[PDB]
Amino acid sequence: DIQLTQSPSFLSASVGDKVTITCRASQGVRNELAWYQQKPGKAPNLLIYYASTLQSGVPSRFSATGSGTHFTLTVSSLQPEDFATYFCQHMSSYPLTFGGGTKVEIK
Amino acid sequence: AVGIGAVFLGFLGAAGSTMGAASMTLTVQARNLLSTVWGIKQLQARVLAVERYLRDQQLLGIWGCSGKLICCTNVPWNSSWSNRNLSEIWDNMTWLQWDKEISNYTQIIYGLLEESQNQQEKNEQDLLAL
Amino acid sequence: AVGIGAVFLGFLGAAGSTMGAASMTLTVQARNLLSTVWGIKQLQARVLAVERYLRDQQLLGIWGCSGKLICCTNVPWNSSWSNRNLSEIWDNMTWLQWDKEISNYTQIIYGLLEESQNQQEKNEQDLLAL
Amino acid sequence: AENLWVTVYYGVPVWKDAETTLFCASDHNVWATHACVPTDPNPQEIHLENVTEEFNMWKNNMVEQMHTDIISLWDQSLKPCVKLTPLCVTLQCTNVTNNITDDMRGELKNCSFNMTTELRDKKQKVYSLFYRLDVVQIKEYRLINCNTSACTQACPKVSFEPIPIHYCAPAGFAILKCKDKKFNGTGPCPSVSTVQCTHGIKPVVSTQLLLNGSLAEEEVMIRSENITNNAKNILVQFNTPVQINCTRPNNNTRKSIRIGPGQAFYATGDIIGDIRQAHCNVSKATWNETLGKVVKQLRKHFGNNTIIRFANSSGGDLEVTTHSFNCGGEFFYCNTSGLFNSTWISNSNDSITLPCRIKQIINMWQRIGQCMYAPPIQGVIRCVSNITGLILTRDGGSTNSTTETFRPGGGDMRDNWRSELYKYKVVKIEPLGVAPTRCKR
Amino acid sequence: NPQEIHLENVTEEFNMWKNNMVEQMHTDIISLWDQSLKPCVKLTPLCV
Amino acid sequence: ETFRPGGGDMRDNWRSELYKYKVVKIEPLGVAPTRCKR
Amino acid sequence: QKVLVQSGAEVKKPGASVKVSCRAFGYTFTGNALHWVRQAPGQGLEWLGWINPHSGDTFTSQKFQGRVYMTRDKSINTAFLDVTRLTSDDTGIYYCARDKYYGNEAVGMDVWGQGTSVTVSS
Ligand SMILES: *[C@@H]1O[C@H](CO)[C@@H](O[C@@H]2O[C@H](CO)[C@@H](O[C@@H]3O[C@H](CO)[C@@H](O)[C@H](O[C@H]4O[C@H](CO)[C@@H](O)[C@H](O)[C@@H]4O[C@H]4O[C@H](CO)[C@@H](O)[C@H](O)[C@@H]4O)[C@@H]3O)[C@H](O)[C@H]2NC(C)=O)[C@H](O)[C@H]1NC(C)=O
Ligand SMILES: *[C@@H]1O[C@H](CO)[C@@H](O[C@@H]2O[C@H](CO)[C@@H](O[C@@H]3O[C@H](CO)[C@@H](O)[C@H](O)[C@@H]3O)[C@H](O)[C@H]2NC(C)=O)[C@H](O)[C@H]1NC(C)=O
Ligand SMILES: *[C@@H]1O[C@H](CO)[C@@H](O[C@@H]2O[C@H](CO)[C@@H](O[C@@H]3O[C@H](CO)[C@@H](O)[C@H](O)[C@@H]3O)[C@H](O)[C@H]2NC(C)=O)[C@H](O)[C@H]1NC(C)=O
Ligand SMILES: *[C@@H]1O[C@H](CO)[C@@H](O[C@@H]2O[C@H](CO)[C@@H](O)[C@H](O)[C@H]2NC(C)=O)[C@H](O)[C@H]1NC(C)=O
Ligand SMILES: *[C@@H]1O[C@H](CO)[C@@H](O[C@@H]2O[C@H](CO)[C@@H](O)[C@H](O)[C@H]2NC(C)=O)[C@H](O)[C@H]1NC(C)=O
Ligand SMILES: *[C@@H]1O[C@H](CO)[C@@H](O[C@@H]2O[C@H](CO)[C@@H](O)[C@H](O)[C@H]2NC(C)=O)[C@H](O)[C@H]1NC(C)=O
Ligand SMILES: *[C@@H]1O[C@H](CO)[C@@H](O[C@@H]2O[C@H](CO)[C@@H](O)[C@H](O)[C@H]2NC(C)=O)[C@H](O)[C@H]1NC(C)=O
Ligand SMILES: *[C@@H]1O[C@H](CO)[C@@H](O[C@@H]2O[C@H](CO)[C@@H](O)[C@H](O)[C@H]2NC(C)=O)[C@H](O)[C@H]1NC(C)=O
Ligand SMILES: *[C@@H]1O[C@H](CO)[C@@H](O[C@@H]2O[C@H](CO)[C@@H](O)[C@H](O)[C@H]2NC(C)=O)[C@H](O)[C@H]1NC(C)=O
Ligand SMILES: *[C@@H]1O[C@H](CO)[C@@H](O[C@@H]2O[C@H](CO)[C@@H](O)[C@H](O)[C@H]2NC(C)=O)[C@H](O)[C@H]1NC(C)=O
Ligand SMILES: *[C@@H]1O[C@H](CO)[C@@H](O[C@@H]2O[C@H](CO)[C@@H](O)[C@H](O)[C@H]2NC(C)=O)[C@H](O)[C@H]1NC(C)=O
Ligand SMILES: *[C@@H]1O[C@H](CO)[C@@H](O)[C@H](O)[C@H]1NC(C)=O
Ligand SMILES: *[C@@H]1O[C@H](CO)[C@@H](O)[C@H](O)[C@H]1NC(C)=O
Ligand SMILES: *[C@@H]1O[C@H](CO)[C@@H](O)[C@H](O)[C@H]1NC(C)=O
Ligand SMILES: *[C@@H]1O[C@H](CO)[C@@H](O)[C@H](O)[C@H]1NC(C)=O
Ligand SMILES: *[C@@H]1O[C@H](CO)[C@@H](O)[C@H](O)[C@H]1NC(C)=O
Repeated sequence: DIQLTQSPSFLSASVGDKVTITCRASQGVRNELAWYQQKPGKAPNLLIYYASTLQSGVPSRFSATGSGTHFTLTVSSLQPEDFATYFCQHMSSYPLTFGGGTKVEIK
Repeated sequence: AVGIGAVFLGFLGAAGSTMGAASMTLTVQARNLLSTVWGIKQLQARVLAVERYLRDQQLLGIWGCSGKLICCTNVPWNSSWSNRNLSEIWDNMTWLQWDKEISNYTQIIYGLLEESQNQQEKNEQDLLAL
Repeated sequence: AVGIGAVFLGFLGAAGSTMGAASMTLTVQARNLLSTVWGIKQLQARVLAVERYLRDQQLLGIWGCSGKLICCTNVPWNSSWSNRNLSEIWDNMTWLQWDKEISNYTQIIYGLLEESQNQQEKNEQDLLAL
Repeated sequence: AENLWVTVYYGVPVWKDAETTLFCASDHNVWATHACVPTDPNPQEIHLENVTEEFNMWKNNMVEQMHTDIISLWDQSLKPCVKLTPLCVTLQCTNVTNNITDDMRGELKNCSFNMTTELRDKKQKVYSLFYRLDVVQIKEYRLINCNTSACTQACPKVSFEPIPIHYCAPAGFAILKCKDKKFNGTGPCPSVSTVQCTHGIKPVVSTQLLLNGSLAEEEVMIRSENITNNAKNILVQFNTPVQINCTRPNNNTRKSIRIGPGQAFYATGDIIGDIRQAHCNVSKATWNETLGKVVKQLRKHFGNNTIIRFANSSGGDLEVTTHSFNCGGEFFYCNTSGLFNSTWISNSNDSITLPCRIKQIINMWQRIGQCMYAPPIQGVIRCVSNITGLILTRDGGSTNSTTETFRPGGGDMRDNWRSELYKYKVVKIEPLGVAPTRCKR
Repeated sequence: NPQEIHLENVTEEFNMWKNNMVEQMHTDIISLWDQSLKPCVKLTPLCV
Repeated sequence: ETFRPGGGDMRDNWRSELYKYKVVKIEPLGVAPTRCKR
Repeated sequence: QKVLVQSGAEVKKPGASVKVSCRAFGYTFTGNALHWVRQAPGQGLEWLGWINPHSGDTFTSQKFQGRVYMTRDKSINTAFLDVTRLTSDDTGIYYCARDKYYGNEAVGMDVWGQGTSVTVSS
């Protein structure tokens, strides 16, 4: 099992701020990382795949960068529907694993 | 990443895929080309479908491409047809766009494949005569 | 002399040429074999044309000549058919006259090509079994 | 340096716009399914990723073929039926006045006439009830059709109820389907699929109102070939249906008259009880808010502060000036003046009753000299239908005024068929392709 | 000179009561009867 | 046991001549195990 | 238009077996590999496995091997997840997720089911 670790575990930020959320992998995942957004009591949504490609139907404020073990997801200007839980998920080798999760909340 | 093998996109499911990717599903399109006044229009439709299938088969067979789905030929690629060297055809475009791009360049190629195949048949005849 | 290349004599333009010369225009004849009571006679005509084309194709294919316009075979030339050694066939006579000369010798040859092809299929089967 | 050679690929996914003859599929009736292939219990739809296709509902040849098919099916269902040539005689007619309301006066004629029998040398004095719309005075009358053509009586066992019909492409052809909601029928559809047969389309013949059809999944859809050309019909598709309840309340008696060897004419005997008008009911609130939806969607094309007005049909044949339809064998022609009567300015349990007139002499398609006689239906008749759309026509519209006026239209059933086939098209597969590749033979 | 091919070692299942040949033949005979009567006098006047 | 003449349906008349015939469709394609490899 | 609809919620005793269904609409069922995931209340996601709907091949996460089974029926465009020998730790929301699956390899779960609550308790 490969370990994905995310920073923060919890975060408070206001609308218009930039949030950068870091996911680190114990082993190498070249670009096989996807970023998902989940909101209370609902199935998650694919935000990023290939660790830098924006999913069709996602606002351009979302962006991702990094290859190998270190990845950062950036929202340039927060919005009151962006306050939710975020996961990073690799699929380089079995088992596919998800990150612990970052809950972004408004200040 | 990890995979679990090939999938099946359906009859024309690769119509929006790249030419390279869509070239892997040729049989899928191939099989579905064959299957007292409305027993007549129906029969005309069936006769027409058979006729077009057989016209395509004859056209393939008079090129030396009989029984094949991918058939590389002896005719070179006259660059007056298309100037896109390969990286922008097979990985960046679909067959509908390519047919849009060469519907104006078709029949000459067909006649060339015809005469080249006849040349091949005669040269093989001469070779086996020795 | 000097020349400027090959010419095009039309659908049956080589009917009056020698057999060797007329053997250079086979595709020309090949392509033109396929294309509420007068929607019925027409449909019967189209079905008959398709049927005869397919009978010819099957007859070629059960000889191992599938997909070919010139097909040399394993069956030798029984001299009880024709004694004309070659100089007076391919350069001095036309296909209509040859067909006049061997319409009396056709079906036996067809059956022989059939059984030779089946022999070939079984022998290739045995060869690949090793 | 390139060293590229022709390469032939067979089985390529490419297609061209094509016109072909589709065939019928379905799961005694006019819309003969005894010559229709059984429908697959699990039809297969192939969702084509990334395919953006050109659609045009107004040049769809599927509509023309379907119109031809419906007319042919209608014609062949009437062939083994009684030709009412003997019925072209002199009629001695009086007024039916026994238990009629004030709005049924002169609407029914009690007509006695001499008729042939099974024996060539005998005549029978018979009588029938005819509709005012079916007879013309020469106290002496004749049937309306007798100076144009003889009429074929519909065979009483054949049902007129529409059955869904699926249209399927032959081998080498595909039916492309636009899955785009909000699609207005013309232009590029970016969400395309392939189907072997279309969905079950019911041949519902009607004017001014599309009945028992498909609904829009998002909102009311306005579709016109050229919205700024007032000579083009506007097709409105509802997202929510409007319930319409149509009754002929008369308890009709049918009697059978032997007019020849094995030939029966079905006359109307006598109405059991009170004689009163056929009609249709539409919920007033439902119709009002549906028209509000239609107005809000028309403002998108005709201005945001414009006045949107609904008015009566201008004029013409009884088929086009009324909501004409078929309710369980009887042919209704309803006055839709209470529906299209309102103005809209930019800013309970009752119902609208549309009086209807019945006819027995029918000219279905816009043809002359080929008429059908509808036999009377035993008993009271009542049907419930969904209004799922409208056929409108814009009135004038010069730059002099800022009021846009719309009137019910129809007559041509191709617009009815176009309201169901708008999201379909037919293409022919082009499997052969030639491309450059590095191989040499 | 009709050609009958005698199939050695073949044992076949037969059922005369589900034979569709019979149904087709019934249809053919009825159709031939019907079309032989089409270009013939209809005796409508005889009903007197 | 009592037997009475019957008839009416001509399919029994046709069945008395076609009782020894049947129609089959040829299935020419077959697949079998053999030692070859292509 | 792409939707995955799952069966209703389930409440089972420990040691039982549960069957979560997942039907696909709006896309060709045999065109994308289908993942099965579960989320516990207030925890992260745990990927169970995935199945190829065309061939029927499956891969289960090794710690679930021999206990959970993935199957599909093509005639009804549906995939079945059988979780056997249930324990209170299996309680959670079960999701079926279509994979983008570009190049016949996992890229991302773009379509998700609405989720099926499976609660295991004595
Ligand atoms: C839109 O759709 C709705 C719902 O699908 C349609 O409303 C339905 O319409 C059908 C057909 O009109 C109707 O079915 C009839 O119901 C009657 C009451 O139960 C029946 O009496 C009637 O059966 C008679 O007619 C059939 C042929 O139409 C015969 O097969 C049948 O044997 C019956 O005929 C006998 O009786 C009559 C009368 O005595 C006699 O003349 C005959 O010789 C024979 O002896 C139909 O089954 C449904 O009841 C309607 N349903 C509702 C909810 O209204 C609506 O019409 C559609 N709109 C349009 C415009 O098409
Ligand atoms: C329909 O079109 C879309 C977009 O044109 C296709 O998605 C694209 O798929 C290709 C491969 O099939 C992706 O290329 C990949 O790129 C990544 C990183 O760039 C690389 O790691 C991979 O090896 C591969 O080369 C491409 O990125 C992707 N586009 C987007 C925007 O995600 C889709 O496949 C098409 N669908 C069908 C059925 O053909
Ligand atoms: C129709 O028939 C005539 C003959 O009846 C054909 O003309 C003949 O064509 C051949 C070859 O095309 C000529 O042979 C040539 O002869 C010269 C000198 O002998 C030699 O140098 C050449 O190499 C060649 O062998 C032949 O002379 C000529 N006959 C005549 C009388 O001119 C004609 O080609 C036929 N038409 C068609 C369409 O086939
Ligand atoms: C239509 O006219 C006929 C004939 O005038 C009416 O039938 C007559 O009805 C009376 C009783 O009302 C009988 O005494 C007669 O013997 C009937 N005559 C025949 C020839 O049958 C019929 O009632 C009228 N119907 C209507 C609706 O006006
Ligand atoms: C049915 O036919 C009879 C006879 O053909 C009609 O009675 C005749 O009517 C004419 C007037 O047009 C008189 O001049 C004759 O004297 C009548 N003859 C008899 C024997 O009565 C009768 O009017 C016809 N009925 C209908 C309803 O048309
Ligand atoms: C009138 O419209 C209603 C609503 O669309 C139809 O009722 C639907 O019928 C379908 C059957 O195909 C069901 O799947 C839906 O659940 C029904 N919806 C509702 C709200 O009832 C009704 O069948 C239509 N009636 C006619 C005669 O066409
Ligand atoms: C819609 O139809 C109208 C026809 O009324 C087209 O516009 C007219 O074109 C004629 C051609 O000479 C002009 O004389 C008229 O003045 C035009 N009408 C107006 C209001 O300017 C119009 O082009 C059509 N629209 C489309 C998209 O084809
Ligand atoms: C159309 O609406 C009218 C009401 O305006 C209906 O007439 C009523 O019919 C019921 C039948 O159950 C009677 O009980 C009432 O006394 C009638 N009232 C009036 C004022 O006529 C009519 O039946 C409706 N018809 C349909 C087909 O819905
Ligand atoms: C059309 O007829 C239907 C019944 O065929 C009517 O539906 C009834 O509506 C009332 C509301 O006023 C309900 O109390 C009844 O339960 C309904 N009956 C059924 C069988 O559903 C409908 O109201 C009628 N519409 C109009 C405009 O008259
Ligand atoms: C639409 O409404 C107008 C008026 O509201 C109708 O005109 C009536 O037509 C009848 C038929 O001859 C006349 O007797 C009336 O006097 C007219 N009324 C008025 C106020 O002029 C018109 O018929 C309606 N449209 C349709 C198709 O019926
Ligand atoms: C359709 O209905 C309207 C409304 O009743 C009819 O217009 C009426 O016509 C009568 C003449 O018979 C007048 O007395 C009324 O005053 C009119 N009312 C209105 C509101 O205009 C119209 O004639 C009907 N259409 C047809 C063809 O009869
Ligand atoms: C029949 O009734 C109408 C309307 O009541 C009247 O105009 C007509 O003259 C009447 N015909 C008769 C009594 O023959
Ligand atoms: C038939 O009669 C009606 C009314 O009498 C008339 O309007 C129509 O033009 C006539 N048709 C012919 C073909 O004479
Ligand atoms: C609506 O129809 C018009 C007709 O000209 C067309 O131009 C337009 O593209 C259509 N709507 C959309 C969203 O394409
Ligand atoms: C119509 O009349 C017949 C015979 O009088 C009767 O049996 C039937 O009940 C009546 N139907 C209605 C709806 O009144
Ligand atoms: C049309 O609306 C007017 C109200 O402006 C009303 O007086 C008239 O009676 C209506 N006509 C019909 C046929 O309902």
